[PDB]
Amino acid sequence: QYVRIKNWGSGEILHDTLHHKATSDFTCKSKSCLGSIMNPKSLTRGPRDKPTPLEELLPHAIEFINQYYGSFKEAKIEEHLARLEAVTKEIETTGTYQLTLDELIFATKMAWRNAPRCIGRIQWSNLQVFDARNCSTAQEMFQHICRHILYATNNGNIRSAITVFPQRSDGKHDFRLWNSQLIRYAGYQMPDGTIRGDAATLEFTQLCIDLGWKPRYGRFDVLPLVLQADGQDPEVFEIPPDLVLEVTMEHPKYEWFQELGLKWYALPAVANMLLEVGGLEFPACPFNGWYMGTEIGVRDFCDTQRYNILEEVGRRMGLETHTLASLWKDRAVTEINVAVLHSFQKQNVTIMDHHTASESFMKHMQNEYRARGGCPADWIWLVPPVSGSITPVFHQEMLNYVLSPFYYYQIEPWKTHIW
Amino acid sequence: QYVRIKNWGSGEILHDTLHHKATSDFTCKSKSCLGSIMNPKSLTRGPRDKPTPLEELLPHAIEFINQYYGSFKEAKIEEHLARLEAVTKEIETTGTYQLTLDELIFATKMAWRNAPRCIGRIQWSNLQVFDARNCSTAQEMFQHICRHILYATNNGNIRSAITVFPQRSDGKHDFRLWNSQLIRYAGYQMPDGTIRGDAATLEFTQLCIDLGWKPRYGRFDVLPLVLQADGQDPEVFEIPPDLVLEVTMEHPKYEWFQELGLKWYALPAVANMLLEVGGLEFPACPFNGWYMGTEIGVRDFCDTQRYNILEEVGRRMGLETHTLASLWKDRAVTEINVAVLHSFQKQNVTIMDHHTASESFMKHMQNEYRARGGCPADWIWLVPPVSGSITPVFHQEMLNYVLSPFYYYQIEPWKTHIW
Ligand code: HEM
Ligand code: HEM
Ligand SMILES: C[C@H](O)[C@H](O)[C@H]1CNc2nc(N)[nH]c(=O)c2N1
Ligand SMILES: C[C@H](O)[C@H](O)[C@H]1CNc2nc(N)[nH]c(=O)c2N1
Ligand SMILES: CC(=N)NCc1cccc(CN)c1
Ligand SMILES: CC(=N)NCc1cccc(CN)c1
Ligand SMILES: [Zn+2]
Repeated sequence: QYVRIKNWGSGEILHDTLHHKATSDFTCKSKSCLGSIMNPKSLTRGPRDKPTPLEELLPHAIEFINQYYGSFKEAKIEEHLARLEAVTKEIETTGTYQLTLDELIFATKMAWRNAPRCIGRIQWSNLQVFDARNCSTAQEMFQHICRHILYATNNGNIRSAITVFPQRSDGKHDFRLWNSQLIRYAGYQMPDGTIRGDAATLEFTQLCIDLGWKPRYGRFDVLPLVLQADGQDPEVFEIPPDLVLEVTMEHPKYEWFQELGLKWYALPAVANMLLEVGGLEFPACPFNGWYMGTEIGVRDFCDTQRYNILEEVGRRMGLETHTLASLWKDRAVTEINVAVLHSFQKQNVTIMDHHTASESFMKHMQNEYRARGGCPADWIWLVPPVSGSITPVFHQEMLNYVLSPFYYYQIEPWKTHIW
Repeated sequence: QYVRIKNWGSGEILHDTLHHKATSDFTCKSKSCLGSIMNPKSLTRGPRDKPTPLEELLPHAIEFINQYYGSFKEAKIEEHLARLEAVTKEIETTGTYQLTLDELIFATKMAWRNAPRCIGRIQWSNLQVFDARNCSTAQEMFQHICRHILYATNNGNIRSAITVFPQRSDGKHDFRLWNSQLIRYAGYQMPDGTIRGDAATLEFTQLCIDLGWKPRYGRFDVLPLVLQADGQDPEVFEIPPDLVLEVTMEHPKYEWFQELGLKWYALPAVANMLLEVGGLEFPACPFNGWYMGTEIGVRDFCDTQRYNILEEVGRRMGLETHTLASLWKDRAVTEINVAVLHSFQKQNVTIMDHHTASESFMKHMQNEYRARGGCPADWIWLVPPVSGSITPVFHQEMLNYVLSPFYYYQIEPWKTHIW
């Protein structure tokens, strides 16, 4: 039966029944709890060597088709049963099946809808889908991605979108983007042991250099796209600079902020996740939404392991940078968050502060419970990296479970790749 | 075997083997994750009607005795085996057993050490234990508690301490403190629907009033102690005002802060938890440590469901209180945190900011892994209510499991009490 869930802020109670559809086992054991693990196996969908067994696929495929046709207001039994039949025949005769464009569209929005770590799921229905299932080469990939970047960026007025490339067949011809994000900065380890740029991309930057890319050695050097089509080796493509919109950071009071020389790309596009639907797997389906301040202000700029700009901004504010209990870190990070939001608005690039994001997610969560009695939600990821208890999601209890469709992680392609 | 755990901040890896000793099942299922549940059953140890079965007790008792004697540098096999024998005989002849003072001391520090939601466990070894196992009446309880409060408060220089009252026998004569905390403010619902004081204590305040306590109707009215000795009904005792040390809040710049009329008790003492050790249960064992800024500054003052002073301090700062994206909440809460720390230091009352607390916990966690290969830790509770990613614990992966000794929650005494 349902699991009782409470919001200590409003005292409200919800009954989650949706979790009953969860699939395999999650992270945390039966007696241990592995909830703060970023990459648990229950969240990763690795490579394959052979096709998915008919016995497994068919059952899932039927399930999905039933889910799709079930989503309609006033059904279409005939079309429904018809579809189930066609899919069965297709698997018997081909060994797999093709989703109708409409079902793919439905599949991508549902998987988004079922992303427990996404705070912007209130937009799950507003998503542009580019069907690249016909793609054959890396060159065509690069072309599609470019269309995507251009469509999504929309001159600052960001639009959510996803590009679906060929589904995995035998797992021996997988289409993959070796990049973590469509657009990202490179990390160079200078001779003197000093890291320059985005430390998070040190290994990947090396990979690109290894694949022949010319390293410019700058704090903000956009990395090349490394595409892998039909199981083939990867090819490196520079991304047209005109296509990459960036926001230069500047604070509305501390005019010395510009003197830090900060900027960040406007498009947050995930490139390496796998889309699973009806037994089908899409190892290459780059998607994007718009930024939430804290991602850049808090994590990207202040993470000790990223650009780590917190002490500098601290000193530039003349704070007791050496008296930890002075709470200078609290003062600094907040101003850096104001610079990010302010600088994005100034330049007309869509962005949303964390307080507002949190509010909408609660609204969404309520709709999800009224709509289907549940909302897979990972509290650890949904609560903003700053102002935790000051946002309402912090006070909301939640259940995290893997449904289907879903967006899984994958093993880094350079590890599992036969050159 | 061990579970690999990583700290994304340092990239460091740890191997947790300690979880192997975990007992029953935790919160999160096999496929679902109930990690953000405050009161899961796996964390509560309710009432009993009969004694604990010999078959269960003996096994646990032996386990504990083995753990105790095992903790020594260069053992005492003779004393050890001797002790195991005496305890066995004692259970056979009495139906339970008594812990030596030393074992109780060891038991209380271990249970603290095994508290997954405690960020100050680096102090687990520094804890004063007051043995009240001989207590017979409520009056004697009240006396002990008073000694505790006086000892712990130590004129501002707070000292960690715990008072252990009689262990549960048949569960029909349980010693219980009906209070959530030794010292806490009352919550009154004014006629016009307006809450006054601490909203979190509305129900309990009513209970005290029902039991005859005279309601003064103020924002900061210290609640009476409601003691229950040997299964008897509860009796209400006013706490000697001289014994309750309080800090009046004031900001080191915004002199208008004093005009808010804020203060808070200096002693954070948990009163309603149950201590479990060697099959034994102690339903009444009030303990205390010292405050961590955010508890008061962030949660108590800013929780919408507590004193909710965030918009007031916002306006008093002349912030865009109506433009959520202005991040005024971020500015306000921080100043309220500075007032708390500043006001505590000013008056010489021990307190620790969250950044410093977080740092020490990491140090402790490292010691715990080197010492015993593990540290039961609940990430959701250990990460401060503000400046999440700015503190190192946010970036540390951790496993949460219930070991023994342990401090369990209990069912509210007024629900399970035969008057
Ligand atoms: C339109 C507004 C959107 C906003 C503001 C938003 C915001 C967020 C944030 C803050 C995160 C956390 C990222 C991190 O901390 O590294 C996240 C994660 C995620 N979002 Fe969204 N999102 C949006 C759109 C999308 C879209 C369109 C999709 C997919 C179709 C999506 C799928 C996900 C997934 C799967 C994650 C998990 C990423 C991971 O596990 O690494 N999001 N989102
Ligand atoms: C000496 C310094 C100490 C500090 C700074 C400290 C700090 C904390 C904090 C911040 C919490 C979270 C409370 C909340 O958010 O409601 C907590 C919880 C807890 N602490 Fe500590 N603590 C200390 C000492 C103690 C002592 C001495 C014990 C026991 C002997 C203890 C046992 C626990 C337990 C069991 C919890 C869980 C409370 C619950 O689940 O409601 N702590 N502590
Ligand atoms: C160890 C811990 O799981 C890890 O640091 C998590 C915490 N919460 C997070 N939340 C979001 N949105 N993004 C992250 O990368 C993380 N990191
Ligand atoms: C719903 C959620 O579990 C709840 O709000 C938790 C989150 N983390 C917490 N952390 C601490 N220290 N104290 C709390 O009361 C909470 N509340
Ligand atoms: C769409 C959005 N706002 N953010 C999702 C996201 C962007 C960049 C990196 C990561 C890390 N997985 C997630
Ligand atoms: C000892 C310490 N610093 N804090 C523990 C604590 C104090 C008051 C209330 C609660 C809520 N369970 C916990
Ligand atoms: Zn869990």
